[PDB]
Amino acid sequence: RELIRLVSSAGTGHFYTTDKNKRTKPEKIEIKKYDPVVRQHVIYKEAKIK
Amino acid sequence: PKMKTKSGAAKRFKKTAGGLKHKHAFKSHILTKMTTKRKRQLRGTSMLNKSDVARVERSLRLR
Amino acid sequence: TRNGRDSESKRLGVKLFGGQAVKAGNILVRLRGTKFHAGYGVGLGKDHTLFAKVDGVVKFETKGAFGRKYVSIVAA
Amino acid sequence: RAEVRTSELAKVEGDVVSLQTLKDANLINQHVQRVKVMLSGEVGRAVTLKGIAATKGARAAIEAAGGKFED
RNA sequence: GGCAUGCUUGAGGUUCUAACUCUGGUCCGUAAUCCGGAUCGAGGACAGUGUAUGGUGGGCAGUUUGACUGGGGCGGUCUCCUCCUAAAGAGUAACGGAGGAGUACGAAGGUGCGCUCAGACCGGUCGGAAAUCGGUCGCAGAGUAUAAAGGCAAAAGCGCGCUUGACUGCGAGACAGACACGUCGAGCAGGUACGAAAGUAGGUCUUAGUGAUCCGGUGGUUCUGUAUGGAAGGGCCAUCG
RNA sequence: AAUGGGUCAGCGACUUAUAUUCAGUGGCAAGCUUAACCGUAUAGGGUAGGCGUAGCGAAAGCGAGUCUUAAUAGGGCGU
Repeated sequence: RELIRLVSSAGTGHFYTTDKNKRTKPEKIEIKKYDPVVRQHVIYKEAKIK
Repeated sequence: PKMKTKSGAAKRFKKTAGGLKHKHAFKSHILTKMTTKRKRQLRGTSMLNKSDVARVERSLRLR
Repeated sequence: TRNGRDSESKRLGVKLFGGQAVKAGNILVRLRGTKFHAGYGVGLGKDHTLFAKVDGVVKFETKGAFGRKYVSIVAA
Repeated sequence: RAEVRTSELAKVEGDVVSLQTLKDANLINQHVQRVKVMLSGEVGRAVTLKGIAATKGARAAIEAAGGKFED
């Protein structure tokens, strides 16, 4: 369960942080979650915390 | 003035007219575990407990 | 081969007995999975912690088929 | 920084509350530049504040009680 | 490509004497051969000595090397979870009896709609004590991601369709508690997913799955920014060892 | 059947200084007080400085309120 970052779609540097078992599923996820700057839901994506 | 305060407790304890403020602990460097209910309830700036007052007010040279 | 290692005793129980007066957040029963079920005006939180919502007097009544224990709060 | 209560404006003499006029009546301090005035009681006499900047509730008292707020 | 020769410069090789060197010879100071000075003889840009840096270095020095313990040494144990000891509220010891954790999951989460177990038995092609199918009897004796305890028909168990509420700002009240940490949470405002609509959703049947401060690293941030205008460096918020 | 003391007479152990907190008793009182140093010097001058009369905030800042926040809602601290 390596840990990953989920950078927002819009311009803001707001992100979420979670973990993902890299070994079983290699591809990235596109979860739609809330954004505290634009005050509405957008979709997120990334990995690679550093 | 022959009464030197400690330098550490003057940097963790600001003094207001309703006690001594201090920041909460445990919030650094492993944070992807904890549930928000626990993150937003450690974000404020509390005031100090009564058992701890007369311990710190000797470290800070108030006595 | 060697066996010490107990745990640290969670302080379970039943607070607020038969004729008490309550508020809106009182807890009334820690629990370990439904010795007592949610009666009339109580909550049943996450780990089966009961709690009040309205004000009055605890009851502790047995009702229904299956004979289950219903903690209700009566406006009396 | 320092600040002056509204009640202490009747403690200078000459009715011109300058920056130096608060120093010689030792009401404030030496080496203090920027001064406010906040609401803490009635003033008592008509004085002309200048160089110092009162709050909102203080200037509603001084302008009514005969004072004049200029710079 | 190279042609040439230059201009500079490194690295190597040989040679030369004028620097430095001589615990060489003979004059002089001197009645002394320490020390100088004069001249020949040898070595010669080496040796040697400053300063910056690698290596070796108990030659030498300052120091560290835990506790519980039916004496202490050997062995075993230092944190978290469930049961028993525990005397029908909580709590409660022993090198007292028994066991487990240092994680998994993008669906094993949300929600709407549906549906029931193991076993017994008799019938049935190559299985055959036992696979699949049909049937009666069942009345939780199954199941529960993971130990045991307490639970589970609005099933907390099983299947299918859409999805992201594994949300942000909070939080009256309480339970526990030396303190630091801890647990439950109605309701309000933002913006959402199901459902015809009431309504349900702030992770998983619950309880283990973890480590303060200081450091430093990375994203947002005018809040500061040592004459002034900027920057560096701070600060706050988010997150990593 | 643990320690100490052969008896007498002399000496022999909670002090001082500078800062600060709480009580007792006093002075002036929204104000109280001066340190060095001057001085016919225990008087007098000297109010620089300190504590108070207003807080909340990490800070700029705003002020009987202010901080968090999209907040004008709640809540913390304060009157």
